[PDB]
Amino acid sequence: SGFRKMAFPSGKVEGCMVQVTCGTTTLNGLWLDDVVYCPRHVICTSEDMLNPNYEDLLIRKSNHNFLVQAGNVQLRVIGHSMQNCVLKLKVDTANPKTPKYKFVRIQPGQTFSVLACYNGSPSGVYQCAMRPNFTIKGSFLNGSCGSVGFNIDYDCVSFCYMHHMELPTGVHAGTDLEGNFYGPFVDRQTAQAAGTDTTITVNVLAWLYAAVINGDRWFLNRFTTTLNDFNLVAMKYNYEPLTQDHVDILGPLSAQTGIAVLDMCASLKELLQNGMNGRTILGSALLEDEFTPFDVVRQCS
Amino acid sequence: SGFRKMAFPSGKVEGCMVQVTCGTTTLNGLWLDDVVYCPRHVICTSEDMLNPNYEDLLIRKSNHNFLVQAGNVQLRVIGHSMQNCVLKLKVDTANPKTPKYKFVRIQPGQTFSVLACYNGSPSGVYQCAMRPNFTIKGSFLNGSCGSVGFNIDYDCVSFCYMHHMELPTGVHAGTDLEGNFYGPFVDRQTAQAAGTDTTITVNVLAWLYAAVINGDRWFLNRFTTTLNDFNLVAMKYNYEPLTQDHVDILGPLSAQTGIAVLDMCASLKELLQNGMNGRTILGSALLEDEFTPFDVVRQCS
Ligand SMILES: C[C@H](O)C(=O)Nc1cc(Cl)cc(Cl)c1
Ligand SMILES: C[C@H](O)C(=O)Nc1cc(Cl)cc(Cl)c1
Ligand code: NA
Ligand code: NA
Repeated sequence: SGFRKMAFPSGKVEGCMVQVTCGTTTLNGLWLDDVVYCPRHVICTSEDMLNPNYEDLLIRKSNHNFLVQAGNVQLRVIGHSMQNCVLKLKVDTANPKTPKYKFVRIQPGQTFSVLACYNGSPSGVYQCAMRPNFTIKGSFLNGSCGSVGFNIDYDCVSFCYMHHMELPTGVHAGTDLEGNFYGPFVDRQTAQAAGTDTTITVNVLAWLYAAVINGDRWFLNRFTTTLNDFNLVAMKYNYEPLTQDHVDILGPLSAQTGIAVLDMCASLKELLQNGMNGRTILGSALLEDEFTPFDVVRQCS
Repeated sequence: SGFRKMAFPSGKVEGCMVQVTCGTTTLNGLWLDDVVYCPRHVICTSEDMLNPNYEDLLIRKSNHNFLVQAGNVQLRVIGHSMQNCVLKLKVDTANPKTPKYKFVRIQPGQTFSVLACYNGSPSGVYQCAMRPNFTIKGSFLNGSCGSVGFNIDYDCVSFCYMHHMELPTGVHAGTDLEGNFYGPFVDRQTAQAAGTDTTITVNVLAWLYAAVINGDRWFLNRFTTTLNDFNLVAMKYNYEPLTQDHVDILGPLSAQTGIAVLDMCASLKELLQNGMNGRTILGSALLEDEFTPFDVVRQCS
C-alpha cells in the first residue's frame, strides 16, 4: 500500500554525468558512448546572452577550449558540433558505463525523473511532469544546467529533457536531447514568459483511480457526464481539455476499478465544485496532476 | 529556485541489491562485501509466521537452502547467522561494487531515501521520514521486503532502514541494518497497529523557511513568542514539542532569512490556529513535515 511521488533509480544516469567547462562557465554534460552532450550556452558570456550568435561564438573555439572532467579524469575533446541548442563534444574515450539508451521527445503531461547535478556530480533525484505550458516545476540552483530528465522502462534509459534555464516565475525550461526546446523558449536572455499553466486533467483522473485502488471511495457519486459537458466545466477551473485519447488511455484503470471514465469525470467535477471538506486523497489536500495513467499502473497493485 | 521532495542518487545502493529465496519465499537482500543482509522472516512459511521460533527454524536450515541471485549470477552461500531480526548470509563472492558505507540508526523526524526493489531489481526511489510513531509512509507492494533506506553523507552511504512489514493502516515498519526494529513491532503475523502519530514541528518550521527562501512570505507577521507559549500550542494541535536543541538546529536557516526561530514559531502558531485561508505554501495546502533542516539547507545551496 501507500502512494508516493517515485523517481526511477538514477544509477544508470549517474554513470554518465560529467563536468564541462568553457572559459569561466561550468555546467553538466551527459557522456554517452564517445559524445558529451551539454547546453550550447556554455560558450556564452553574460553579455552574449542578450543576442548570442552561437555559430559565431563556436567557430572561434578549438577542441582544447572545452575541459571535460569525468570524476577525476580529464577527457580529451577531439571534435565538436552544435545540434539545435545542445553542444556535442566528441571525446577520446567511450563511456564504459553507457547504459542501453535512446532519446525521446515527450508530450505535455508526461512525467520523468530529474537527476540534479552540480559540477558533474549528482545531487538528488526527483519526479517531474512536463506542464501544458511546456515548463517544468523543478528544483535547480545555479550550476545545474545540463542536468537531465529520463525514464527507465525495462533496462533502457530514455532521455527526454536537459535543463537550460529558469524563467522569472521560478519554473524551468529545457530541451530534448536533440537540442530542441520544449515550448516557445529560446536560449537567450529575452522577455519570455511561460503561458498560463493548466492542470493535467488526465493525470488527476489517473490519480483518482489510484485512490480507489488503495481503497478510498468517498469522492465518487451517482452521477455521470458527457465528455463535452465535463470539458466545459473543467476549463472553468483551468483544467486541460480531456480528449478521447485520454479516455482511451484510462480504460485499463477503469476496468480494474469498475468505474467508467465519465463516471470518474463526474466525481472530479464534484470535487472541483465542493473541494475536499477536510478530507484528503492519498494524503494530499489538493488534486494531484503529476502521476500519469502509466505511472499509476506501475506503482499500484 | 524550486523545492521538491528529493532523494539521494541511488546508484551506489542499486549495485548492492540481490534476490534471496528460501523455499517459496523470495525477497530482497543487501550485498556488501561477502555478506548478504535480508529480513530473517525469509525462512518462514505462512504458518511459521503465526508464531515463529527463528532460532529453531534457522537450525533446521543450511547454506544450500538459500538461493541468492545477483542479477543473472548465482551467489553461493557459505554460511548463515542471525543478528536480531536480520539474517546474515555469508557468500563466496565479495561484491565488487561495495560502496563505502556505515550502518546507522536514525531518530524519529529524520529523513532518508528508500530504494524500492522487487526480486532483487530496484524499481523506484523516494524520500521518507521516520514518523514519531516509528512507522514510515512508504509505497511498497508484495515482494518489497528487504528494500533499504539510506542517506549519503559525502562519499559514504549510511544505511538506516530495512523494510519488513506493512501495517493495517497502510504504513510501514522495519529495522535498522543491525536488525533492531523501529517501534514496538515484531516480525510475526499477529495483531499489530501503528500508534497515534504527531507532526514533526522542527521539520514544519524548516519547510516554512524553505518557503521564505523561495519567495513565499505571506504567513510572516510582526509577532514573536516563547518556547513555552508555543509548545502549549504545539501540544493542542498534536505537534511534537519544540526543544532548545531544535531552535539551535534551525540556526543556519534563521540567519539566511533573518527570521528568528521564535519569530517563525509565531507564524506557525497563527497557521495552526486560523488555517491557511485558501492560500498554499510551496504548492501545498497542508503543512509538510518530512523535510529536515538539513534537507532544506542542502537543497537550497
Ligand atoms: C528567463 C530568461 O530569459 C533567461 O533565463 N534566459 C537565459 C537562458 C539561458 Cl538558455 C541561459 C541563461 Cl544564463 C539565461
Ligand atoms: C501487521 C501484521 O502483524 C504483519 O504484517 N505481520 C508480518 C510481519 C512480517 Cl516481518 C512478515 C509478514 Cl509476511 C507478516
Ligand atoms: Na561526474
Ligand atoms: Na512573526
